[PDB]
Amino acid sequence: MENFQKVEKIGEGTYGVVYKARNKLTGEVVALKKIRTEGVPSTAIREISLLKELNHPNIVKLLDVIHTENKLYLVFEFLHQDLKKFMDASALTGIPLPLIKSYLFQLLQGLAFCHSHRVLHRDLKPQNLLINTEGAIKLADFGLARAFGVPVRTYTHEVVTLWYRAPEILLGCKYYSTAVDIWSLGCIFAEMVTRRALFPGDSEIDQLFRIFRTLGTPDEVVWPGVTSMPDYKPSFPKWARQDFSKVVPPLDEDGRSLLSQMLHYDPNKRISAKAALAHPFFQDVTKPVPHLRL
Ligand SMILES: Nc1nc(NC2CCCCC2)sc1C(=O)c1cccnc1
Repeated sequence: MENFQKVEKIGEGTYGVVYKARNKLTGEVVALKKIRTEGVPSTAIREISLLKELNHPNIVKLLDVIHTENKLYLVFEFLHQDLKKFMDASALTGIPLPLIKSYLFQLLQGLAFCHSHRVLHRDLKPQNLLINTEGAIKLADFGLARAFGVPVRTYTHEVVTLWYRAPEILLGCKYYSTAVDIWSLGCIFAEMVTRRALFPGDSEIDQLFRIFRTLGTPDEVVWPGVTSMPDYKPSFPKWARQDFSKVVPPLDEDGRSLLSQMLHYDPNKRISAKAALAHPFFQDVTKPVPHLRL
């Protein structure tokens, strides 16, 4: 804008573009996101003003919300790296387990807070998880799937990642619960551990089937109500479940146990962020500093 000097493009979302920018005045360096319209639905404009009050050490702070000229600009505190780039940078050696554990622990604290305040993230992915030199990791880019309804995509079109999407969303459940964020985090935890996306689907059905091939095609026994889901088809192939020992080696039993609870098919059986924080896997959690090359 006129009060911000754009340093560079931080990212191109399907719904908005993100810039690293300096407040010509406060001298502060921030992440500026301009959102796409007739005047942007006020229904969200009030929903956004809510996230502004949602402050926690593991949630990227929303500093300012500026509504003007058909554009909505979200001003966020700036962090230097995201988890996707960090994992790519650590692919050769892998992120040390104590750091993986610290990150998972902090993200769960962030979610327990969001969830206790009736706020769902809805689109957790490594790219939306920001880290700094002090060992913190923060939830970013929350709601963008509840504002502009269900539009086409984006200008020149960009492929949305389905890899972290919960099965109930893929099966057409219209009402997401806090459980979809736990699922996404479980997928991310597995990914930090194996250094490979857990369910790299390239279509909604391929995403769903990759989940079924690994966790077994769900049925009424493991997921009461699943065969009544909107997009469920009796014709889905029936795959047996694989052993977690094979899915996230060499993760220890404490980790595999927590992961299995984060990946339960039934949203109602899936562990809550709060309960996950009490899992034995975090008995020896610490806060290591990552090796960040900026
Ligand atoms: N606060 C913040 N800092 C960023 N720094 C970036 C991180 C990657 C490397 C360059 C600096 S991105 C970002 C976001 O709020 C954000 C993130 C994803 C999607 N939409 C918004």
